Amino acid sequence: SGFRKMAFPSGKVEGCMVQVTCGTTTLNGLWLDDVVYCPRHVICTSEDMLNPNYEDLLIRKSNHNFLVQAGNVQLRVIGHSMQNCVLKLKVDTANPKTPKYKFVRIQPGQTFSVLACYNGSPSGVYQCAMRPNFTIKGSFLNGSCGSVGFNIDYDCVSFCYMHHMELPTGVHAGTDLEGNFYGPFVDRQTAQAAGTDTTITVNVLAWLYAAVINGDRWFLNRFTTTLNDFNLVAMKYNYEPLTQDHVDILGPLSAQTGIAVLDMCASLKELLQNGMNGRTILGSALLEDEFTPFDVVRQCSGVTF
Amino acid sequence: SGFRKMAFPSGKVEGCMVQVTCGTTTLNGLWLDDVVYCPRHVICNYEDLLIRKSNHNFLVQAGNVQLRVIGHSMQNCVLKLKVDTANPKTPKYKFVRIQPGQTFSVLACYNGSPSGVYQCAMRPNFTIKGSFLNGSCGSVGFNIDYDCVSFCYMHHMELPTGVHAGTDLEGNFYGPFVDRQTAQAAGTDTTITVNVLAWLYAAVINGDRWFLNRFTTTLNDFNLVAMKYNYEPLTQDHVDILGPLSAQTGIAVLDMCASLKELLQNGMNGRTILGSALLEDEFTPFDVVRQCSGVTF
Ligand SMILES: O=C(Cc1cccc(Cl)c1)Nc1cncc2ncccc12
Ligand SMILES: [Cl-]
Repeated sequence: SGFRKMAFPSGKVEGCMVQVTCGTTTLNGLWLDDVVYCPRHVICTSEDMLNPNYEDLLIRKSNHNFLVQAGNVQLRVIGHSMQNCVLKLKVDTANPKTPKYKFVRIQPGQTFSVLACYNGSPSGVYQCAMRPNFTIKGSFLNGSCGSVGFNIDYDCVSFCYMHHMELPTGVHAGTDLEGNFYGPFVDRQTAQAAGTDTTITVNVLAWLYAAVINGDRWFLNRFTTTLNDFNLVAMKYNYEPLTQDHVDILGPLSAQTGIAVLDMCASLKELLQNGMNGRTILGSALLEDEFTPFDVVRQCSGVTF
Repeated sequence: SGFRKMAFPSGKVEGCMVQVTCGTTTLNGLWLDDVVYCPRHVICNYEDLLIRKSNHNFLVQAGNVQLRVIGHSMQNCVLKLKVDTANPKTPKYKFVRIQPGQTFSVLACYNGSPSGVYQCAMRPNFTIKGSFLNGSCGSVGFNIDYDCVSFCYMHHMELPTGVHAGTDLEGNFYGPFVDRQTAQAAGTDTTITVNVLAWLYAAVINGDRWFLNRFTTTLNDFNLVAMKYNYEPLTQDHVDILGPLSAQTGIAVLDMCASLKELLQNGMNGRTILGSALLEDEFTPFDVVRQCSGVTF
């Protein structure tokens, strides 16, 4: 029993964290085999950030301008190349601690663990989700750029995020490990603002099924709804539209608890209308949207209480 | 910016997790040097049950390697299995006993394999609100101070309300619990006042000031009010401990106590603090300072 926001064990990722220095800028890099991946803005000054021409800044650099430090050991840079918004530093030593890994690009609503690092040293691990507006609500201070997001289903680490910047509202933006930004963001100090955020409906539904599995049913009702009527109501509370894919994805949790997806939708509609009335669901007074259907199946027991 | 429930990086602890099997029971063990520590209920008068076991009855597995048990002894509610191989991944460590209100990271394991890491606090009623399933026994709680791992908790059991109970690494239970199937219940819990205050300072640091007011209270008047909402008493030590956060924000501890009093008697009025509609008590003053400064390990 119990339901916590749980992160993946961070060991396989800790053994890949390095410090990258270029001039006066110091940030984090990910050392996999003989390559160190880091945000390309490490080559910029704060002045450059308004309208940087990365190709022009990079051509002026030599391998010995990039200082890479793995623990107390200096790695020698033997090559460099840019791929989208990520700099790839070829080093003379392969990381002996390189785990089995893949680079995966995630979709909004997907969750992942973040290993927050400063000066190539890990300080903490937390769980978070890619918001529908392509930002993440993280906990990052200056020097955290280059920190990575990942999942470790089975023994393979799936890297899905690298931290690049903080937006004026305090939310965070970054790229996949191929350097493509999530959202319409640029690694430029331009007027950039996160779009209006919405609640991840399929995740709230999954968390309501997790509550039923852990023994709580106070929020259920005798009503059902059509998918269209549910979406007309949900959009009014800034909830993401629920698609037939989401309904299909919630199938296993529906069969385990005996509550049809559109019946759980009717209960969600009622929660939005009435609030919680001094009650909590899984120790929370708000409807939680940072647990996917896959996370619920992984954390909860297979026997409904 | 940002304020998340953050756990310590778990790598140094992952390299110590092993699987311990005795008869039909399989649970987790902590392998430090040539000793494997695990709940003594794996042998299930524990000395009478233990005397009947031989070294070869305990099957210990570290990854895909079988460790040979060469000795065994009991210390309170923990079994210590002497093995023939020292763990090459043993980190710098200490066994520390924590106090209620203190927080720690839990590396949840099943079959000697780590599956997740989360942060939690020792409740005033000595239980923890964790997330564990069958097979999680032997999972450990820890803090990291510089490069040294301080092991503070080993999981033993789940109580009827879904909360968890366990021991320090010397086998002494936290709380009035015993390791056996009997009628045991967690006592009435209370809110960790010094932690709620620390989290209110974290909100001010992150730009949330709607709850601040011009008022201040005495420590005695604050405790008379707090006792009525099942909040732990606030001591002069707690006030002293909150000193650094008070100096950083410019809000005196008794000034923040007056804001907490208004929140208890009036609620949040449809508002949130750090994305929460409840007053959060699982961040210590040290956790707030560490996360709002970036200390590394
Ligand atoms: O935002 C930046 C650097 C930057 C500036 C302009 C554009 C780009 Cl792509 C990157 N660094 C930070 C990251 N996360 C969190 C922070 N918190 C405070 C200060 C700085 C932080
Ligand atoms: Cl995805």
